[PDB]
Amino acid sequence: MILDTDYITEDGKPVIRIFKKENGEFKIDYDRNFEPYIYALLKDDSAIEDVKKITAERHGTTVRVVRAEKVKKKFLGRPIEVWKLYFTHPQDQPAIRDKIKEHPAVVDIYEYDIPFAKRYLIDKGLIPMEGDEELKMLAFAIATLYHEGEEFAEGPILMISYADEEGARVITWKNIDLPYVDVVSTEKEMIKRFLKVVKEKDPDVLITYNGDNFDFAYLKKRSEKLGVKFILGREGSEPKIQRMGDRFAVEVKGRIHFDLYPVIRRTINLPTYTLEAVYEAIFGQPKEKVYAEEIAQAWETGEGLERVARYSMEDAKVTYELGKEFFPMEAQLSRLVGQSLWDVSRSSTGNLVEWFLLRKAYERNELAPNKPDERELARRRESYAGGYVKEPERGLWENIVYLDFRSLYPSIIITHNVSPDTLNREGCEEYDVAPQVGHKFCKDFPGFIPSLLGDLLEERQKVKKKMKATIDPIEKKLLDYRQRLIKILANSFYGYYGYAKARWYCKECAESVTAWGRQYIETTIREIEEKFGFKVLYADTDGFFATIPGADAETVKKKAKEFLDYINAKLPGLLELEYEGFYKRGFFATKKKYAVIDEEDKITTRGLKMVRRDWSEIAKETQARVLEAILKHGDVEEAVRIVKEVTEKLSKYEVPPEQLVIYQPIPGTVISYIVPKGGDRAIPFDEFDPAKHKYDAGYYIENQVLPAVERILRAFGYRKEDLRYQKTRQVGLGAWL
DNA sequence: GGAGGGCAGCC
DNA sequence: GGCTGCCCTCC
Repeated sequence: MILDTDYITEDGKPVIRIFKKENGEFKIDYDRNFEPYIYALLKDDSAIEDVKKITAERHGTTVRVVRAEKVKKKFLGRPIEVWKLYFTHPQDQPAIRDKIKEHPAVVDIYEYDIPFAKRYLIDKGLIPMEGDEELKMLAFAIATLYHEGEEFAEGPILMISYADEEGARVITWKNIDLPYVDVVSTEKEMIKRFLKVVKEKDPDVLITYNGDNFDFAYLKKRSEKLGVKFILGREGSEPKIQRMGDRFAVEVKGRIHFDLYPVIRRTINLPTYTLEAVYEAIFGQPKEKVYAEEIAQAWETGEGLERVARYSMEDAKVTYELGKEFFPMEAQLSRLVGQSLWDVSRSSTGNLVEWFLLRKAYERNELAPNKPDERELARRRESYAGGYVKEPERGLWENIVYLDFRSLYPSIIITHNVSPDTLNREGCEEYDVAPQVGHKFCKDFPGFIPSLLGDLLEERQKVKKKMKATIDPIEKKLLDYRQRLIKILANSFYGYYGYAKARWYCKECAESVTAWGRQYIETTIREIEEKFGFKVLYADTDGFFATIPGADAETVKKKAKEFLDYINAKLPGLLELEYEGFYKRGFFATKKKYAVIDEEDKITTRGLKMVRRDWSEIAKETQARVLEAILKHGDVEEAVRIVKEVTEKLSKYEVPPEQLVIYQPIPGTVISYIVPKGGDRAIPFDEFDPAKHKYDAGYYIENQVLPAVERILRAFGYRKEDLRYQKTRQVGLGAWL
């Protein structure tokens, strides 16, 4: 199985190294015959003799063009004859490409910025992470001595922990009577001991949590300070540090440095990305955090070191567990895109699509367009119109169905052949015209991107069907990941079209997809209203909520199924409307803000409860009470009385202070405070005394309860003044009113 | 009074 | 370092 590729230079010549793992043994294959190249479009074939003599200089030695050969490729569907220019070394390309481009007879140059090792995988048709080879993995973590105003790695590494199938162990230079702790004499000996473990275990994968920007950098500075050659690589090399924009990334030659931090950052959405929060969300099990202060205090006092060593052990243990959970998915992503797991795990959506397209382009003899220059990039900053959002019909509705399109944007791209190579093509026999924007797309030949997108959707169906027949639960999980990743990649094509740095960028394509989307959703709405008598309550981008005001629950379901059969017979190509769900009740307050409930009493809220900007228990409790009264009881006037009851109790100081605590996640803990009657007046709840102090009733009414509930009750016509404690009316003659 | 945070839609 | 639409808050 192919792990990764790179190149070394031997006597000025590039040598590709292919790192492989076959039959449980590590192998390095060498290729000294891969020639780097660039394409050049000339306005005259006679000019090739002038461009062959173009020279540049790379570190004293003269850079020259080895040889040139005329090649026929496709560029934007149309055939193109371009000159394939060969070079001795890949580093010759950045040195000479500008001199070649500036030549008068050169119209343009192409594929001049593609990394040599990645160009090799594509050109040779090699796919990394292919096969059933089982990789040996090892996770590791470090604990350090931290002091507030000191430089990076000024304090020593206190402990180094590691974990695999054999379990988790901790290496330290202090006596700890724990079964999993290995004691050495010094920090220098601890680092040397860690190196021996990695060498003896010889793992194919090194798993870290933020090892790209902390662990490796800390180990490097300490090994330099102590005089230890940090040889982690399979060929005796030290970890190589690279720049990824504003941050860093670390390679370990011969192995795969799998940093879980950038992976989990993309895959899962969490409020915080501490190792503790991540583990608790993925495995549902708690993990205690031991802060830098506690670690430093324990090491200096020499007391409480059991707790520190256990935290160190758990760090390696959970990092191995998480690595075991995310690596197989990243392995399938690597195999799908066709690039190393190291790169795919650190790449964003735009880069993943681009690498996929670059490989496909080579397979189809398609000349790839260049990345945009600074001038062209500034031309691509202009935006376009997106999805359709209907202003909701206010009020409480009963028996609601949600209908939506299955893969609307990929379906549009395939159905209408939306692509830069089909856009306004001359001599069209058949074309589809995008509404509003008016862009014409030829249908005579399959467009490059729609063709690939169709193959992806077809391949996904072939893997969904293979899942049903696979008994092996490990293989079924692997197929599940491949299937999921194909859907993710397919849904990235639309965004890629409007991505200014994309090689295959096409604003006309991007806005045509959204224009067609707006047409299909609006056409479907007027169709269900005029021909089936439905009321469309709300709609957002590719779906809508509809109902028949005075109809039975079974009647609305029947009519919805009949409508689905009707419009699906009219829809072109891959476009298809789906049932999605039925809801007993629902209210649509404003665009992006609504709430519905199914027949099982499950409530779904969007744009309302989601607002987690410092909310007291009293505001959360009454919002839930309001939501329940409206959706489960269907009683809007009861929800009003609840708010009036709560504001009256708050104004008369009858609400206990425990229900007034506000939680704010900020050194890195949740602060619990209360607002008093005396705007920077807030105090921690621990110091609040009901016998000595009074809370701000006005604040909890006007800034807590009312804002949270008004956003819901505004849909029914209630203002903020319709919910406060209006107080008893002045009855009798004594009042004189 | 703008700018922009943070959300919904991308089952 | 995939797209836009929109309600609401801070400045």
